[PDB]
Amino acid sequence: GKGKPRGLNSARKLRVHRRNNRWAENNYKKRLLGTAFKSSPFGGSSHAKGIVLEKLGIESKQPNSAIRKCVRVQLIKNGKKVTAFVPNDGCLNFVDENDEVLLAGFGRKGKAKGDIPGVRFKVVKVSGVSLLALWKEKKEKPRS
Amino acid sequence: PKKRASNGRNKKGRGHVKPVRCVNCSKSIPKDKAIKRMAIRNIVEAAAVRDLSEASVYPEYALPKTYNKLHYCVSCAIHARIVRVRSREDRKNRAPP
Amino acid sequence: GRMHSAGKGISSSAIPYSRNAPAWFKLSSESVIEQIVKYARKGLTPSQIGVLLRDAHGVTQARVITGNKIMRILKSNGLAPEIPEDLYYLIKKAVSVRKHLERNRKDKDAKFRLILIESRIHRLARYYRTVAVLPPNWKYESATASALVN
Amino acid sequence: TRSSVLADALNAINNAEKTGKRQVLIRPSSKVIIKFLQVMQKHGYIGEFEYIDDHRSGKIVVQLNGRLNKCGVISPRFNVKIGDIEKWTANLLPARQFGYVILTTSAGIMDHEEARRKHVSGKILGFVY
RNA sequence: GGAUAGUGGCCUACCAUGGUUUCAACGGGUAACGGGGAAUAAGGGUUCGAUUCCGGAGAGGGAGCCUGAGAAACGGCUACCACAUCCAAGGAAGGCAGCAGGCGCGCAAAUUACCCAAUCCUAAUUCAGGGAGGUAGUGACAAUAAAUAACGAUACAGGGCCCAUUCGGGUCUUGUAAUUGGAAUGAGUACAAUGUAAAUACCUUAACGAGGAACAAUUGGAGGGCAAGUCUGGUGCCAGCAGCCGCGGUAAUUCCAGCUCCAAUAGCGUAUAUUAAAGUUGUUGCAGUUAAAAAGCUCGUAGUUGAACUUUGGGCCCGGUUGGCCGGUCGGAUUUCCAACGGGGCCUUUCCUUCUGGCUAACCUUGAGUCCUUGUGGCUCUUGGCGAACCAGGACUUUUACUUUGAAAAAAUUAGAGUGUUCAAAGCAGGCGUAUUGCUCGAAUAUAUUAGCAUGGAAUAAUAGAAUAGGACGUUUGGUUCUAUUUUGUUGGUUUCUAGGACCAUCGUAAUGAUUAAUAGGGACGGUCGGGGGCAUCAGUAUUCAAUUGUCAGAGGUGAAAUUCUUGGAUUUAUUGAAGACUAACUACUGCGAAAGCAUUUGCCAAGGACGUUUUCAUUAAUCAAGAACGAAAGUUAGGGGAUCGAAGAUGAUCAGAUACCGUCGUAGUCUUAACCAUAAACUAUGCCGACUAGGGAUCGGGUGGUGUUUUUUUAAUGACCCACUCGGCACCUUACGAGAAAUCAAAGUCUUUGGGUUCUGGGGGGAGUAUGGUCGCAAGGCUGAAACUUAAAGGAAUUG
RNA sequence: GAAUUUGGACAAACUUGGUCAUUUAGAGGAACUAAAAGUCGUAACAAGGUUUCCGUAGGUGAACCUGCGGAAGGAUCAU
RNA sequence: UCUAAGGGUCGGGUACGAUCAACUUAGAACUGGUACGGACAAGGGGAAUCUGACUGUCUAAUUAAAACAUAGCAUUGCGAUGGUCAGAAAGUGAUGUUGACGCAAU
RNA sequence: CUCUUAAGGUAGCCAAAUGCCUCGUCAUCUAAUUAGUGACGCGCAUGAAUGGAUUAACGAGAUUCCCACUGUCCCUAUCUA
Repeated sequence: GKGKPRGLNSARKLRVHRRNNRWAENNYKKRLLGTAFKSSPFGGSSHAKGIVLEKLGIESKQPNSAIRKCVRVQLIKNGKKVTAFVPNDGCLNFVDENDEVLLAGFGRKGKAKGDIPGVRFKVVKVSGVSLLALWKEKKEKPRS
Repeated sequence: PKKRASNGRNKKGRGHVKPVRCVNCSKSIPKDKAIKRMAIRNIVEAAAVRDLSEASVYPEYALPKTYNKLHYCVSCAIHARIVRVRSREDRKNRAPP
Repeated sequence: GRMHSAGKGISSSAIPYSRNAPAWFKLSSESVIEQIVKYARKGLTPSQIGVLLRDAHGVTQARVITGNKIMRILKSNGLAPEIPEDLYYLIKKAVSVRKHLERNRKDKDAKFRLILIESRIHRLARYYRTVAVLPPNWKYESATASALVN
Repeated sequence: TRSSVLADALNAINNAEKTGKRQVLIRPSSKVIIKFLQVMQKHGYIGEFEYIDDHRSGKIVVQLNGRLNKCGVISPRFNVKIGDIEKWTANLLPARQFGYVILTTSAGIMDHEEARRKHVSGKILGFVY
């Protein structure tokens, strides 16, 4: 009879089987309590702030070959040292040593993105202004 | 949560039977697998049959045969013995010649 | 199916459609019951009696020939045994097996068989206790097994 | 252990039908089965049958015609609440205009349209088309 | 029983030993007060529910308390704790989870604004007070409508229409034009009014307010997915883009720019969370021979599931909802007609609860019947029958699950009737006048699973009632108990009958009471069946060693060499002995066992299958978390045994290296005793029980029959054969009727025409069957068993090459 | 009828340990993961040149090798 | 200063009355400058490392230990015309009133 | 790759009661540590019954730290025989 029970008074056994067998998706723990809050860099949050420890040049994965220009951002709440990408061409030139920044997820719900190994957070804002604005030269980096 | 992996493919037998070592190379092997041949030859060859018959005391004589059952290890069977390898259809057939 | 063994047998005894009859049969209703009672006195089971009468004499089946089954007929005249026949037989088997095991040591299969038999016995006990032909809070056990054979 | 005699009977019927026959020795009968066959016979899906009798079991030999696409059973026999039968008809039947979800109520064993007309419900047994 | 406002282990004195629990208690976690509901939904569902109605509240954390009908209040006290306010250092005052406001956290969120005009509430109270509330400002959280340009004529080319009169003019329209003109606006300012509590806005409104350099639209993209460049300049695996696949290494349809174009448009991206997609959670509805998955095997409690069988039917009436002549009415309906659909009665052995009954009601009631087409289509009366139609009561009427119908099912929200919000989201309004001191329709309707309640139904599914009858009726007949309103003369005492309470007694009536015996299960019995198991006991050969040997130079060993042992007779034949070793050949798509696994003889000890069976039992059963027996080989523990083969080891070769393959020895082991051990490619990597579907032979084990053949003692009996048949197996051959991704499959079939019962396991690969914690084990290890982090494929079948 | 005491329950609070949960430092050790071109060999996939693999025990710079039993996912469906 | 609970023997016209003894244990009041095992008697405890396992033994007059010993393991020789040892020899002796699961030596 | 032995220290373990150099270097205990403890280990000169390693229990053994407690000490005073 196709494995599972088809008793009229079973129900219990069915629901318990589901409760057992539901555990096969990382997203299932997110809905109960949150893996984000116990482990993980971003504490159940979309974006996260931090301070730039150092500028980095990451070797891209094959078949690609380049140096990707990233930063070790130590966060403010948790204090975890996390790698982070710098979007657009140049833009590593705008950021300095020990500046407040704002990070966001790279796109793929955690995890890597394309040829970049390890890094999973794109930089959005630096010293209270967007990278995009700095790049296009609409607004400038406030020194004071 | 919970997540892992793998397994594989198939053939038929019976239960268990004891092995009989390879007559050539001393590898162990059961008897559903086996690969066996009956060595049933005369002591004398085709060349020797006359030279003997001539020198034979007793009229009619005898000329018996050395009988023995030889068991191979599949590996060794293909090394020499009549087994070789057959097509997709021919490997279903069981007739000897 | 079989409860324990792997076999799938249907060796059984097909009663005919005839409930009344046999028509060819002679005799009276008192004679057969008397015969039953005789072999009960002699000290045999409903089964064995049923065999012996049927094969050697004329009783085709107890319900057809009389208007009752053999067990009931035994019960009526105060000759029904202390416990059910089949269960008793099983117990007897089990005791014997245990005895056999006692003399041996390295044997395994017979132990397994014993265990199987014990299971069966337990199941039977559950049944009889449920319908209340044995006493409630009555139980078979290994220690007082050979005492129960009497 | 046959968990449902009716089930197995229906299965046998369907097997025979698929094989393309006109007869079935089905076993070991029930009043329910008989009623089922009264419904089916009523709506043309089986030719006139003969319940044979050996005291203990009672077998049947249904002379089925060939109109039958598929008869089948729904175990466990669920409880149905009039508003629900639509969903069943939507689910398991081929079409709206034909096919009969047969079922048991306190009135009796019958097709779903009859139950609608009567305006009662109870359990579900199976389906025929 | 105090205390309470009243109940109760609320609280204890005394006494008891309970209460709860695999139907998941108790404990732990919660980024949990809850619901009404929100997101999204074919149906089923999945996620979220902080955000003006209840004991738990809670007023920084607790604990205590007066006042009062009401408080364990906190815009009230009391203390302690943590922090913190001001001093003329003696001492005083505090609590913001009501508005204003914002340190660190941040991913994230506003004026120390004006007013009781609404809306309400409180006060002795229309008159005061209310940061409750309203009003704005802040406001791209969300929603609604929504400008950013329109239009001629001219310069060209078309296309449809009117006179259907020729080439005559046209109402016109579809485009393109460094062809050129008048027109129409809102943003915006704003006399003014309106608006409001008073202002700002908006709805009106004079006045000024388009010609592009203006009153200027962005945000993404342009290889595919996925709408749009085989354009230009730069760049040279550099910089960069790229959710995914991939672009870039000297010609970039992807980068950095231009140009052009395509979407969406005052918004568009981007991040994380979720829903659909997702049948990648699977009840409906998945997968498990390999793609990820069936526990080694069997037992076994819980749970789930579980053969049939018990008024079926056959009649006779009654009235409904439907079909249609008749439209005898003027595309409205009536009443008698053939059938359907389910109803309601009464009869066919059918209390289909009632017992005491009044109305005894519908009536053997009929006192002389009539304004009827005789054929029974039907308004019409007269003194007096059967208890539910109305209530009065009581006697006892398996116990539910299921389902019909009903209320009870707060509002906003949801679906949704109406309606000028200038349309629309919305809102609940409004419409109409004889706009003379008036008239009037609305603010419906539906939804509310489960449980609780009443209420029919009685099929299906459970469950009791008569089997050493303390069993139902009862006109029987003693009796033993207990009760009793009225009356005897009244309130009371004992009494007689009297009516009923139960209990017991022998007689009295009923066909006096026991459903089958499931190609379900168990059990006995029958002669057979087997390399099934145990306990011994017998044989066999070889292998090695020894003695006797008979003999004579090379014997072992490989691909070839070497180690090696060799007249201190070696290898080698024959005669014996000793020790363990394993059951050859026969031995097979042969046999048993639950498996692991078991082959010499013989005996003893129980056990088991199939079969036979007009034997008995009578649903006893199918699978099964927990728990439990067995469980190869290798290991471990202490004895034995210790011949061959042989982890380690030594070695001689090999080779660039060889501690590997090839050789010559060789300790643990291989064997066994008693213990452990629990894994295996424990493999038919195919759960078990049940049913049903295709043919064909062959075989193991019973059984049936045949004037069959064969074998003795021609003949009898069996055995062995042959033939035909049938049961239960180890299996096979041929198709695919079907199934499948195929390979292949008689079961992997009867599954999108998706449900016979049940257990177990899997949800991309790795990380990892690791870590930790439990648990078993002497140990080796075993069972149970994650995480961070990483990655686009791993993989499975086939197809070529 | 105020201070003020006797007893009592209700008891915050601190001192002490016992805990159950959640985090977090740490010399050093041992893993895993990724990262265009790092050394050593070449262990599987063709009979990968000794057929693979499974269990278990030992050995070895490293793949691995060896034993005993098993399987075939074999290089054989076969007298 | 009380209460309770632990028992012995005698009794039945063929349920329990009378009495006799101890000490133990508990519970309650009531009470004192909160003292009460009142003097007397009578354990400091933990976290670790080193070392030998342990109880035991010894330098009687400086060393009590980590030294010796031990159980357990391993080894060796020995079948009595024997092994290990004694004796000046001896018709001598210890192991030995022993026998390889024993004796001797490590 | 090489000289070289009878073989070249294996499993373990350590500045250990075994390590000169040494107060080894790193961590921990403290205000501060040639003490102790955990680590590291080409160990002058560890190491397998000349027994190696681990240990529950025991210790008039050797060692360090902590709680408790003290005239040991600051800082000496007093009383009795």
